Amino acid sequence: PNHRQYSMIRPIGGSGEYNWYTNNSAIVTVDPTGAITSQTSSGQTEVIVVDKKNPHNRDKVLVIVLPDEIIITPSQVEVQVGQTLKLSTQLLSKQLSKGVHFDSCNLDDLEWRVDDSNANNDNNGGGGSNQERSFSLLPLQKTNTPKKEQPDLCSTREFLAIKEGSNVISVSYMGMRAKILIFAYPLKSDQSEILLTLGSTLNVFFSGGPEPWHLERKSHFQSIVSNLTNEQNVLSIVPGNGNSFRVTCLTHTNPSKPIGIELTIGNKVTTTNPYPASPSITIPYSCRSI
Amino acid sequence: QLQVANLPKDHQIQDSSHHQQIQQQEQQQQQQQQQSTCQDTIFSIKKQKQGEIGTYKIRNDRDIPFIAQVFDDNGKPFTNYSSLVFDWKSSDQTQAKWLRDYNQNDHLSTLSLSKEQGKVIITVSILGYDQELLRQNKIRSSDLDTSKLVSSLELHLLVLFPDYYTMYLNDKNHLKIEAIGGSKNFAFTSNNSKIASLSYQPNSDFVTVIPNQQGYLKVEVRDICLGSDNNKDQQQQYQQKQ
Repeated sequence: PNHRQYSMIRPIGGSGEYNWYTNNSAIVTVDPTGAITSQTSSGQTEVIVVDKKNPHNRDKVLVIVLPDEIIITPSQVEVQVGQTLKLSTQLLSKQLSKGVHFDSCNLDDLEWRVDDSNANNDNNGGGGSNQERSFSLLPLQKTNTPKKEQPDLCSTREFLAIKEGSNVISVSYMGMRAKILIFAYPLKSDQSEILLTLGSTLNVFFSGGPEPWHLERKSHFQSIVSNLTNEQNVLSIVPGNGNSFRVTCLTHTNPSKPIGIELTIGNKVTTTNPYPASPSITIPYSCRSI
Repeated sequence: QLQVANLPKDHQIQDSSHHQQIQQQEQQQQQQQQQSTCQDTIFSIKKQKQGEIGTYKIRNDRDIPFIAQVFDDNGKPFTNYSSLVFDWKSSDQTQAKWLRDYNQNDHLSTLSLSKEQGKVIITVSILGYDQELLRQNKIRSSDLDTSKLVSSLELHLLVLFPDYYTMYLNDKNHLKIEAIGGSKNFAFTSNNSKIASLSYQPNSDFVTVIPNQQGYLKVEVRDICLGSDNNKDQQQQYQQKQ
C-alpha cells in the first residue's frame, strides 16, 4: 500500500504511433511510453495499446496486483575472516507456479539483523559488547542509487566477518520472516619447500580449510596431487591420519619443470550447500656439499 | 545437546507493578555489558557442533541440574521425547558426580561438584528407545544411530592481598592491593575516601591506595562474572537452625 511498484510494456509493429489505455486506473495506470504503475488497489486489470493512424490495429496486456512469503536468496555461506558476505532477499506468492517469481520487487527497507546464539533469558536493554560476534551487518551507503544485480530482489546487504565461528542472520517485513546461518574461517601447510635427497621421505601437515558440511558430511573432501599427468615415476604421495600426508622421493626433479603438490580442502555442491567453500594451496617440490 | 537446567522459581502471584520492568532492564543492560567477559562461564554455553566439546569455567562446591535437549535433524526440539533412554557420565566421580535421583535414565540429572580446583568432562548419551513402553503400545523397535546421540562439556573447577597493612603517612607511599582468586574481572570499593584514594584500570587484577589522612581504610572487591557470596535470602532460612 505504501510502496507502488513499476514495470514497462513495449509495443512492436503498426504505424509507429500509439495511444495507451487502462480498463481500471484504480489498480494500474499507464503512461505515454508504456510504463505501468500500481495504484491503491489490488486485483486484476488490462492495459491496451491502439495505433493512431487507423484504430483497428491494437493489442492488450493483463496486469495483476497480489504476496505470501520472503526468503534469503541462495548464495555462499562459508567465508574468510576479514572478507564480506553478500545476502539478498526475494518475495514469493502461493498463487505462483514453483519456479516463477514476481517480474520486479522494490521493497528495500527490510528489517535485517544479526542474531546472537546464546541470548536465551535476558529481557534487558544492555549495550552488549560488539567483540564476541563472528559477523557484523554493514551500513547502507548514501551514494547514488545502485542498479539491483537482479530485478526480483527486494533488498541486499553485506556482512563483514570480524572473528572466527558463525552467526545467524534474520529478516522480517509485515510478519513474513527469513533466517540463514553463516560461517567465518584459512588453509595452511607447515612445509614451504620440500627439498629431499634421492629416496628421502618427509611428513607434511596442514591447518584450516572447511569442516565436513554439517548436515551431510560425505560431501566433504581433502585432495592431494602434483602438477604432472605422470606422477608415479618422480614422487610418491601418500595421505596420512587426519590433516597429514607423506612425500617419498623416486627420481630427480627436472629444473625446467618445477613441481608443485596441490592440497585442496572443501565441500562438494549439494541440496543443502549449493555454493560451498573449496580453497587450495600449492607446495613446491625438489629431488636432488657438507 | 547438554544444557544447564534453569528450573522455574515458585509461581508467586502475578502482581502488575510496572516498576519491575525497570529493574529487569537495569539488570539486562548490566548483563549485556557483562556478556563481553562472562563468555567463558557455564552460563555462556554456545550451541556446539556434534562432538565439539567446549571448556566452560564453573565454581566448585555445589550441586547443579542439567538437561539433555533432543532435536530432530531439521533442528527442531521435540514436543515430547519421553520414549528414549539416557546415559549420564563423568570422566572423574571425585571432581564431578551425577547423583542418585529416582530416574537415572531421564532427560534431567543432578551433578554434584567437589571442593577442589581442576578439570572434568561430563557427557550424556542416548542408549535407544525403551522396549517396555514400545511393547505396551505394541510398537516395533526401530534401531537408533546412537553414535550421533552423544553430547559433552568440559568443566574447569574454580581474596584481596595484603589482607592487613600499615602505611606510613606520606604522599609518595602507595600500596598495591591485588585480587587473588576469581574471573580476573573485578570492581574495587572502600569505606572512606577521606582516609585514602583508590586508583585502578578496567580489567585490572589490582588497585593502588594513596594516603590522604590517618585512620583505617577497608577495601572490598566484587567479581563481575562470578558475583559475591553475600546471598542473604538463604542465610535467613538457615539462621533458625545454625
